[PDB]
Amino acid sequence: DSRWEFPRDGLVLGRVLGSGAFGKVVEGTAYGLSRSQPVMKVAVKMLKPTARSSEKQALMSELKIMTHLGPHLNIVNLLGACTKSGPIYIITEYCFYGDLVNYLHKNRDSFLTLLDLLSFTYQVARGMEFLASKNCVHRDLAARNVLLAQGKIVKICDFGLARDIMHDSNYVSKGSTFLPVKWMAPESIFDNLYTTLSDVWSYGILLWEIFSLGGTPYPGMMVDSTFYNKIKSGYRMAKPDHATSEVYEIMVKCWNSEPEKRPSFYHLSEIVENLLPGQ
Ligand SMILES: Cc1ccc(NC(=O)c2ccc(CN3CCN(C)CC3)cc2)cc1Nc1nccc(-c2cccnc2)n1
Repeated sequence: DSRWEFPRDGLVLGRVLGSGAFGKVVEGTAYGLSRSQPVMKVAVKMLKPTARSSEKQALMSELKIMTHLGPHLNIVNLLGACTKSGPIYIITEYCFYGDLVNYLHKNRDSFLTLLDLLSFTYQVARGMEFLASKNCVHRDLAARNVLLAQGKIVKICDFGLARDIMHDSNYVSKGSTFLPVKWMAPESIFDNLYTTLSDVWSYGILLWEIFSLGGTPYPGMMVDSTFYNKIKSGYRMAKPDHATSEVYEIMVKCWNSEPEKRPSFYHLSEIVENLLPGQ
């Protein structure tokens, strides 16, 4: 679709927001991208000189997925792309608060309120519901892949090539790659099965991050055969400090050993809605 093409001369590139071995996301300003706001801040994803054909394909593939998914309030939204006479650029909206983990850390003292945490929980479920409805499996759902926009609107994202998986402790080496094992369903780690149901397990881990104000899952527990054995044995985390007992129950239901026993994202949205004063 060429409806998304944006002239390169209308895009000003700024500071780096995220970077990996082969890709990066940078801050930007787009002129004429919008009739309403002719001077608009944006985020731009692009390859680095170090990248090869395999990565170029991946970026193009990512853009296709993005063009194909429709827009949703809770997914970072595509605004345009630069695909001619140059390296590909994917342009999205800019999220004022940045990633959720850093935001939560910055706000421990203010704690931002518990209702805010519940809203985040509700919004993520709605975004995931949207992705699931499109038969799209995320595979890396975590607070580090949740952005927060103005008005405290969560925006689910996937850094992808823009994440240094090799130097990030959250990702563990496996079969010539690194995986966020502490966030993955057992059937994913051990049986290479990825489904909307395995995303639900990650969502549970995400809720633990939210209600620990950005703590590390399985704190002090390194990833090894013992950790793997504990997970397979049905071991689950304790309740984080700021979680209520209903929020903890939700996490536990997301961590069921049997994927079919996990609630749907649509169901999760309704259960969380029942915890909110607002109807
Ligand atoms: C600029 C850009 C380009 C592409 C994307 N793409 C995605 O966020 C994304 C989300 C979901 C999918 C779906 N996909 C399904 C298949 N599985 C395996 C992967 C996920 C794909 C891409 C985001 C962005 N935006 C982005 N990315 C990282 C950080 C920021 C950012 C950072 C700070 C402040 N404001 C914005 N902004």
